[PDB]
Amino acid sequence: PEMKAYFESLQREIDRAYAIARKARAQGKDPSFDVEVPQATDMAGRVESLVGPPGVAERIRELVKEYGKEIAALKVVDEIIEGKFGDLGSKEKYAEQAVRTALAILTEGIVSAPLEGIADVKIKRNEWADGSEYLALYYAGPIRSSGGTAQALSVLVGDYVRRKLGLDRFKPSDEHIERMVEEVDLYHRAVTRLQYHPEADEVRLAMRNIPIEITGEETDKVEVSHRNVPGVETNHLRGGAILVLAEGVLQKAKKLVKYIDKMGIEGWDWIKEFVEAKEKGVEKGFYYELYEKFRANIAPNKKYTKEIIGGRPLFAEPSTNGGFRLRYGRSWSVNPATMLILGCIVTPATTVEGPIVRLKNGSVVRVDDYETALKVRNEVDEILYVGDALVNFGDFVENNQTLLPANYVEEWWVQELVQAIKDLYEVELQPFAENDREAVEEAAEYLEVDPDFLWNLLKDPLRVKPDVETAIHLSTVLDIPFHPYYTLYWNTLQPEEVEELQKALLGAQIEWAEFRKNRFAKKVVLENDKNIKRYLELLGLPHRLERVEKKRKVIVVEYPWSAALLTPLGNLEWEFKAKPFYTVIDIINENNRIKLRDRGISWIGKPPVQVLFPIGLAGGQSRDIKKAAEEGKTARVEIAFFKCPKCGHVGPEHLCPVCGTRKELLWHCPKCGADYPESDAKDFNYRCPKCDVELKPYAEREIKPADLLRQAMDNVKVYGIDRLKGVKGMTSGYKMAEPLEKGLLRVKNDVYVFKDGTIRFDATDAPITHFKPKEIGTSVEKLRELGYTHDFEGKPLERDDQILELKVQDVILPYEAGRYLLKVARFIDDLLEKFYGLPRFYNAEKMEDLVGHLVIGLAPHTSAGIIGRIIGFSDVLVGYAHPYYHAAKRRNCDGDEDAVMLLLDALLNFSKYYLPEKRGGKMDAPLVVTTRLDPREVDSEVHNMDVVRYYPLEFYKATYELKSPKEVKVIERVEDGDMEEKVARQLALAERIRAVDEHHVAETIINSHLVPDLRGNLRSFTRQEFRCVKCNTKYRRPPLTGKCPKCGGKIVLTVSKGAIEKYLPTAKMLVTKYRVKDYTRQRICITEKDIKTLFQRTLMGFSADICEKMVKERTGHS
Amino acid sequence: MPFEVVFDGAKEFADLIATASNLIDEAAFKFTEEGISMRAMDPSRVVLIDLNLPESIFSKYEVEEPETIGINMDQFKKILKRGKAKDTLILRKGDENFLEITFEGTAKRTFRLPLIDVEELELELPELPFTAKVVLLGEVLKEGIKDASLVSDAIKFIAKENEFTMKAEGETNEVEIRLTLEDEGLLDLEVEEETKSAYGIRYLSDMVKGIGKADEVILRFGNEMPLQMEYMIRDEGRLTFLLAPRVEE
Ligand SMILES: [Zn+2]
Ligand SMILES: [Zn+2]
Ligand SMILES: [Zn+2]
Repeated sequence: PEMKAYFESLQREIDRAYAIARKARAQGKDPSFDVEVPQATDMAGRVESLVGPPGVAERIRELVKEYGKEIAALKVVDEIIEGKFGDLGSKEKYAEQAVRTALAILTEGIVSAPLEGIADVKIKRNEWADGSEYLALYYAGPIRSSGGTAQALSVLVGDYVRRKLGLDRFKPSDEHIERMVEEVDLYHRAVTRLQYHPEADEVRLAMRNIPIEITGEETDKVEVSHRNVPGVETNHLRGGAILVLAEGVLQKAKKLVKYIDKMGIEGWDWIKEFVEAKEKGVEKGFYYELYEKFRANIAPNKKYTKEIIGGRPLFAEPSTNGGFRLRYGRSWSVNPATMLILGCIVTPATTVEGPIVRLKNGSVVRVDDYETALKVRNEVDEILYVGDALVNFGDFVENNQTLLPANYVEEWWVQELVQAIKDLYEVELQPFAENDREAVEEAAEYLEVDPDFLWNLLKDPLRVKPDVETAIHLSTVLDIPFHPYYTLYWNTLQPEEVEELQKALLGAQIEWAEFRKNRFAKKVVLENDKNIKRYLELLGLPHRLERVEKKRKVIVVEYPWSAALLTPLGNLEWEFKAKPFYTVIDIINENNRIKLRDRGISWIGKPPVQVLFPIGLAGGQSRDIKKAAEEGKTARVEIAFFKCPKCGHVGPEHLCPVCGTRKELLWHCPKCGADYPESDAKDFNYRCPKCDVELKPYAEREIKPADLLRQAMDNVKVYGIDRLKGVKGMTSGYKMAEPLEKGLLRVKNDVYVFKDGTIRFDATDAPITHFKPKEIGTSVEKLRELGYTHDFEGKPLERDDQILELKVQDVILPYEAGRYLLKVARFIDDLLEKFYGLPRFYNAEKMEDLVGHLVIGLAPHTSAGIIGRIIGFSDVLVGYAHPYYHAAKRRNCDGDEDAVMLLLDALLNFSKYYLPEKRGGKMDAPLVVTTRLDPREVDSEVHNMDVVRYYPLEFYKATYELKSPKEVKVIERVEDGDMEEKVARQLALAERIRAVDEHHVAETIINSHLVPDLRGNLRSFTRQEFRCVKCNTKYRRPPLTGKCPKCGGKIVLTVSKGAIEKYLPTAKMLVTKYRVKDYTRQRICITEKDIKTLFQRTLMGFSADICEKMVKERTGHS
Repeated sequence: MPFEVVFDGAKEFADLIATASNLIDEAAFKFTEEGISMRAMDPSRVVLIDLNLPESIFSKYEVEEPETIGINMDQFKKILKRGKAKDTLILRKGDENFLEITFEGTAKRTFRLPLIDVEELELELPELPFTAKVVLLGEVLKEGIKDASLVSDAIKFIAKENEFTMKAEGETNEVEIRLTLEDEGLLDLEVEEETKSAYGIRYLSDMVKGIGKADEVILRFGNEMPLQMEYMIRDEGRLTFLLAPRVEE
């Protein structure tokens, strides 16, 4: 009832915003009478947002919940084809509504393919092959932001369409297949470098196996050789046909068989054979065997190949697996202590621990918090340990992904503890929570520990960790392994360094201590002259260097690191020996009283638009409207005007400036030269009686802003304006003008607008699980006022430092959105106070005052925006989201950044008439808002409570059998940059240089930027573009003319000699700083080319000149 | 590695840092028990810098173990920019890789700066006779270079037995600077045979900008041999520069 009452409060707020939107919208100052944007209750309302039909929502709620969207979609297709929603017309209309509607049902309205992806649906005939009919899908421009899965699924729908209508399969001829292959190659070589490059045989056969044909209009202006192809309308490059064909089916072939097998459609054995074609790939320790199984796996080697081809080639260490520590979580978290110091989305978090860092003076200290990094950041030499990361179990990774073995965490160790005392001392101890005083009391009696320490240990094992003597005291009795926190990564180097290492420790000054029969050393005093401490550095052991005692290097390992260091060696009792097929920990655990577990066996990882006023080039160079209205420049563009029947005012204004009556639209007949008001146009059904043409609303004519801008400043009574600019051309369908007063307030409110008429701010969010008020900086009284009553533990929300869960409609935006959207709220308030005459609704003066209001989040290629509520502010430029607020289905379409707008802003500024007709970006328009997101109060409301660090044993014990993340049964058995990035490359590259031990191998990372400089200097070198001073857009021919014949100015040439000379010393100093081969010719050929083009004999090669030094080596060797 | 050295005066060394910063951009002063030295070349291949400062220049000189540190010319140049010669320059380096520059003058200014890891390749310079060694003042070089660099960009050095001349030509503006032993700007001449060579005065401009007025300047060069110019500091230190001759017209 809490979340239900909160939903009721949200509904009341939306009702109030609708009341204000109707009292202000009723004035007629907007191109609408009522609220255009509706609200959606569930997915049924979101499906109807795209194409409808208006009334299928009942069948969606009654069939999707019962039979599933796979069967319910087919049922809806059957209802449309059989004519249950109304007589549409020809079979192309029923097939079109079935594909768009069914596509909207299967994708749950997440994609905008029925809206901006699919242009048309036309049934054609295969007259050139047999004469049978087939289905042809016409795709529009924006298709890449729709995802490759659904693009394939649509075709499957066609397989049903022709199954229900009675069409036939499409027969690609030889010319069609070769033309499509030519489009894949040309589209792949120049336009966009795809991931998987298809082969002619599989495009030929697979394309032959596709039932219906898919094509589209001209997307990329790329001419083809195969021209005038029968059955093809255009002779250009169709990006939609390639992305749906290659990246749609071939990329998702390992899931498309699951959709086909899930729906129950027969005739897709070719994709099944295609999946099958992808399957053409005593003295032995256990840990060594687990490593053999880890190496035998194809997932880490293939992903390591993709990261090694997709980045720095042959620079990472092959022995130490670089990346974050694999920390599983329930369906990313990175310590921000290493973000500013040095793919996927880097989610910031301050709950997990931090890695260890080597200082410049020789010591090694760990950095757990961000403050230490701010202190020791000035002496960081390299970053051995990257950090931690939580990987969700439902991590959607297809194409046969294996589940790598889980690291030995401190939580599973607690489970090992409660099962050890449960199996040995029969004490019942429930880990991951606080127990009663009796069980903890007797456990503290048997284990001889502190009950409070056991409370804080069971409470938080990561924060509270035992020392070394209690761990040794509890390992030699319960027969449990050593503590993971004080466990070094012994499986990081050959055992020879260990065998020599213990011998180096035999002669070291080691003092021993005895505590409860525990013989553990206190400190070790050893010299680095006998053996290198590189293995010790690889173990991550904090030590201290000292050279003031006239000795070279006397490093000392003090407590508790000394005892944790000599514990695996068995206190130097048993001698370690290098054995074949036996690792170090295997030989240690072979003869030792304390067991060990391998912890680290896994490592992972504009536009400046202010008003919709088409000004064109009349604004000068920056399209300034104020300059055109001031000077008197006219704009001969295509615009529409309105007409006032009562008064007689004609203008782009909505309300008559002179009179007090509302004016209507004007319709101009294109053929004739007459204007018809909206009242007269609707009487003749928008048809001119004389000319039998459609009356277009807009027409090309002149525009005088001197007389238009003045008529708008007196309305809202404003005079302080700085600069206002419009657009070059209206991209909407109707091309309707925007009231200028809105811009008159935007220029003084310091806000910007887009083509959709809404102020949408682009931001970046992340899914979270739980947090504390301390990390967000929110008081208990504030959270109580937000509506929070109790936590997930049932206790009332009284403790500040307490783990609290997050609700659905809660967002935490950064300071930029608070101040900006705060200025947007002031724009709405100012818009209501003088332009609409209604009282203010936001009444927000500070950033924190914005808490409590409602926002709307819109995603690319989405027709619905999820209403949210601001609850706080974060220092980081990115925001925070919720998995219920941001579902997992919308994340798979490569959508991270979202557009944030205000509720009342869209309710009072959005208009449907501003929809584009041919073009379109990543999102079209906030057509439907969604607010009801009840997360199964009876079903999932309980499942969501137990998500706070739910780490079972079946996963840690069952992960050694090389399972897959897709095998959810293991869990269900228990559940039932040129500035920052450039310097980042300069520092990380040097770290890689320090990592490879001055052994550089040829690579292409900076060369990836050096090749365009080479082809740009050589290309523009022979161009020599002549541009005079007066004329800029008038280029002169490459031959020399002496002077510009048009203007009396000297001609200026661009041979690209002085602009590229700035990026050359950037990498030239780095390349010059090392002697490497196969690259000297590219480095010295261009600079010597500049020398030969422009035209100091150096006494010798002291500037790192590999020319004289190298040739001298070869000559003297000969 | 830790060491401390106290040199009296700040401006005299600031002239060396000024000349070095105007002639090199990245250098790492190597520290030896004999003194502070630095053998490097400008990264644009214009001059060759060789600083030799014995321990006799320094008042206090305390070394534990010889080692090499890198010093930025810009930052260290800005430190001794307004540094008065009446102060007490103090260089201290302890266990950590920090540099402590304490000034004991009108106001004790204990400074601290990190020391970057310069990868300077220690390169030496070979030995061969030049047969043209002259001893001239510094001010005569100042007025002789700053006036001829405006009329031309290359200057020609010619030295004969008891004769010295530096003539530079151009389009319509010629110049020459002829000095002998009986003049008042030329101290000594050790010319044995006829010597003539051409160099770029544009390098000589910034090369001589940091010279003094009474400092004895010794030049060693040859016909096809490079240019060498060395001068002493407090009668003990030696600063030698060597630049490659111009192979152009
Ligand atoms: Zn009117
Ligand atoms: Zn007409
Ligand atoms: Zn011209």
